[PDB]
Amino acid sequence: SGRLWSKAIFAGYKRGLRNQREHTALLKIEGVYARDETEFYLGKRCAYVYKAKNNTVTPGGKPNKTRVIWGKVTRAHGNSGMVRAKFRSNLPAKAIGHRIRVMLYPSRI
Amino acid sequence: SAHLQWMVVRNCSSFLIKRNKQTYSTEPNNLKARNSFRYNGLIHRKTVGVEPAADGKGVVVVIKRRSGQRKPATSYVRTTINKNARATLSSIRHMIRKNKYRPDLRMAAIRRASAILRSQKPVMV
Amino acid sequence: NFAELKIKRLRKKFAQKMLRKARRKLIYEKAKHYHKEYRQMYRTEIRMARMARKAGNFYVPAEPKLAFVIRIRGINGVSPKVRKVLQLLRLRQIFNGTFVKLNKASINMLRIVEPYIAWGYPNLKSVNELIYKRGYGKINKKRIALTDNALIARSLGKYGIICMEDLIHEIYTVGKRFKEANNFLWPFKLSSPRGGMKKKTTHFVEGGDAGNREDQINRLIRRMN
Amino acid sequence: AALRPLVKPKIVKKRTKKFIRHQSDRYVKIKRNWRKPRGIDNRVRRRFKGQILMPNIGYGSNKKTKHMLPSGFRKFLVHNVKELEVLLMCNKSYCAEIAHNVSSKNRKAIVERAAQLAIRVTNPNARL
Amino acid sequence: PHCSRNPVLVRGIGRYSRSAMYSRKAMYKRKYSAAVLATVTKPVGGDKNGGTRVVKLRKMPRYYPTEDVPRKLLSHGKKPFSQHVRKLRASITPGTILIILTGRHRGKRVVFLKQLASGLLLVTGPLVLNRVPLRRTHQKFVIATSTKIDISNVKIPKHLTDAYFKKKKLRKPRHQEGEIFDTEKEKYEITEQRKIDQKAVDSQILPKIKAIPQLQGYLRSVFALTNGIYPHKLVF
RNA sequence: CCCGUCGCCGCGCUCUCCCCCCUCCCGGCG
RNA sequence: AGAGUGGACGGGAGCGGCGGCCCGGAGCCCCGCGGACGCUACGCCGCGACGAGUAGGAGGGCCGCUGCGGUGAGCCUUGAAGCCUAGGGCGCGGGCCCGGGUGGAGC
Ligand SMILES: [Mg+2]
Ligand SMILES: [Mg+2]
Ligand SMILES: [Mg+2]
Ligand SMILES: [Mg+2]
Ligand SMILES: [Mg+2]
Ligand SMILES: [Mg+2]
Ligand SMILES: [Mg+2]
Ligand SMILES: [Mg+2]
Repeated sequence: SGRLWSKAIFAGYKRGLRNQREHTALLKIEGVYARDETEFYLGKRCAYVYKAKNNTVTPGGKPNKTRVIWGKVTRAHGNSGMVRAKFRSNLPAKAIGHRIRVMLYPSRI
Repeated sequence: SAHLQWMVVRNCSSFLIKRNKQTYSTEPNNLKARNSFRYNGLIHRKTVGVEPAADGKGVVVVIKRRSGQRKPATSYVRTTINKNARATLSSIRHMIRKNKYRPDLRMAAIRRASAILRSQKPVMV
Repeated sequence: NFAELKIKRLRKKFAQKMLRKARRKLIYEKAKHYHKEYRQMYRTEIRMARMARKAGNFYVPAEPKLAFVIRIRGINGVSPKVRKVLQLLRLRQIFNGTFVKLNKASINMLRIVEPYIAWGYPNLKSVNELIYKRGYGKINKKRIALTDNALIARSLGKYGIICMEDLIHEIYTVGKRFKEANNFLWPFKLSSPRGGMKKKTTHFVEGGDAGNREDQINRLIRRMN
Repeated sequence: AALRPLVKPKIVKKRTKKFIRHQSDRYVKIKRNWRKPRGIDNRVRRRFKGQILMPNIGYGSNKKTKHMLPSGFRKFLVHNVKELEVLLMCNKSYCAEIAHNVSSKNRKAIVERAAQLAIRVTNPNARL
Repeated sequence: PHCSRNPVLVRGIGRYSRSAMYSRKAMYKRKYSAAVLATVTKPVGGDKNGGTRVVKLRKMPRYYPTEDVPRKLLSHGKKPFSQHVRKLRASITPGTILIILTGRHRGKRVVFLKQLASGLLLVTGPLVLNRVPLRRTHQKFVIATSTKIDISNVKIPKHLTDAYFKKKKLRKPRHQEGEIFDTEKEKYEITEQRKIDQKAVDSQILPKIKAIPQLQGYLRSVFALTNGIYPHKLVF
């Protein structure tokens, strides 16, 4: 019943032109295209959810094929939406262009 | 002399074991079994060591006599103690502290006696 | 012996506690005096200029005796004379400011190392922020954080400088022991300028940073410490 | 169930990969273990971007956790029962490891003596 | 045992100075110049065994570990969690409607009762509306809306604490090996005191909910995001 | 002596006596 | 119990504080018998600053190879050397240790 997370897109890693830093991720959240709108999402949890072959244990449920890399939004990256986030493990490069959930967790509203 | 004999056997001794980043000693009166000036069982005027007993019950405490310092046959007096644990720790503590016989190896002898006792007591399944 | 000995050491501990209380009261009053002196100086300058305007004349204030200098260029490709002057100024790293006392000799060696430093005249707030946040002293060739008036007094008490307020007073009102106080102070290692610089390699009056910005050094110090 | 160490800090390694030798992937005659590349044009010696890294002392590990096994212990190589008796004090900080040359009956004796002496043994099942 | 006599204005700084506090405490007149057991004795139990036995308490350890750990340093902050200051966000006042975000009751709309003594919020859905009992919920994991129910003069039983809400354990009595299984106690029983507390608090909350219009349908519904609305633009 | 809640720095109360305001096992309760 | 940012006594001659019918003048620890770790001084610990590098120099190497004097009441046909290893590890590294297989006499 109902979505309860905002949809973002893994846009790429933090980088200059010829050096990329894979510990920080760049996220484009749908609907926000300025810094003073990115202010709401500034400490929210975020998740890269994906499927694989083997079964993993699910908290409060039965084992299935879904896996999650957890992270959180850390700050804004440049004048038009585009936050930068920090995950527990660095995100795989096959996730670029794909969906990342922003979870409305720890709440300040 | 203790300092001269230590400067001799400090790096060349048949009791020295240098293996991977650690150093040990195996002389028979060495609490903590380490290559140190404090815990050396041969170079001091006064030494205390503890071992398991001949039968598998009790702890033998061997202290070095004062007089016969060049006669190694009579130079050690050893006593076996086959009491319970608290009394054997209290007795060796009383021995060291009340005799004032080198009272810096007291706690090391205490740890060694408790380890020997715990190893002597029967194993549970 | 175990009663006269214990009452003797108790008396000694009491006397040391009373000496501590005396020195605390002294440094409190000294700081109050300096607050009076600073506000008196500020109102005095304003009154002088205001009196000259009322009379119809001009009041030329005293050209300042204290400057804050910051090395703002790196260490690659530096002239030997510029190198020697910068290390006589104790600017051996980039963003590496210090206090200088302004006279003809010091002004001419700043003019020598003009395109490498940004310098200006600090105000009392800038001297407060600099000594409190980034205050390190040189105590037998080591760089020690100024956390203790005992540390300051054990190095500089022979000049009457026994607290951080005494240090700030000497540096701001350049006293007779300014050389000793400024040499006690380790050169300040500032951060990068938050917000940027708009051009590093040209003079401030033509749109850059180098040279003598007069009191815009305080803006730079706020952004940089 | 097992014998715990005294303390168990989190071991932090600055690098888990090995330092392989330049062009050891390109040849069989070049072994994997490290040689420092001396050579006037050599780009890993010159430290160009994206190349093989060279070992240096800044990779050195914290001396509180140096030589520490992944379970809080430091290893000591043992050949017989007397060498186990020398490890009685360490206990919570040093574990034993029977050497590869020790035969079946003697390592049976060693594992029995270490069991009754509460010393940790890294390879307790080696001929059974 | 007097009160503080020096009201604070900013923490760490009292309002009245040192001499003013000297005068207010009146230290000009009240200056003051100057001014187990470890062992017991149990009886004899004779005869020919004479002399009462002097027996000490807390005897010496019969074992010392072969290496010990050195003690810590002193840190001066760092109070335990029971003594921490519990803070609450200003938008959550008693009667506010919150949205549970994370539990089994994800996206649900409840009302806010008292905040408990461990920082956790005590909420209830009116269980006949959205199947949410009296529960605790975290302030960081609720969203606070702007709709109110004035819950003054609602009797809260005093036996409604964190000990009342703390989970219960039964495994495992006296058994060390497990091959047989304990097929009971997985059914968490709703106790009769919990049911009657629920009945009482719902009987005194629900007529106030039926008062304002459409609120019971609003509390029956759940919260969700669709193809339009973005949470940074939503007013709650 | 079961186990250094300690130094410096900033404070609060008591070893003086009066008040007054909400309270309270309240004791009987209107 | 080691205690000294001055300690000595000892007549000398007076106080403050405890013992009154105004006269004063030692407690040598203990109901307990006890009190973590350390200091291979070639060791251990603290603080501050610093770290590019060819040719070249120097230091350390519990890096490695072969043999000799000693030492390990060392190891080994209940399996040595050597070799193989999608096994477990250590070390910045040189390298090393352990598990499994193969092998068959020394290390
Ligand atoms: Mg240049
Ligand atoms: Mg910025
Ligand atoms: Mg140029
Ligand atoms: Mg490695
Ligand atoms: Mg190769
Ligand atoms: Mg070249
Ligand atoms: Mg170098
Ligand atoms: Mg083999």
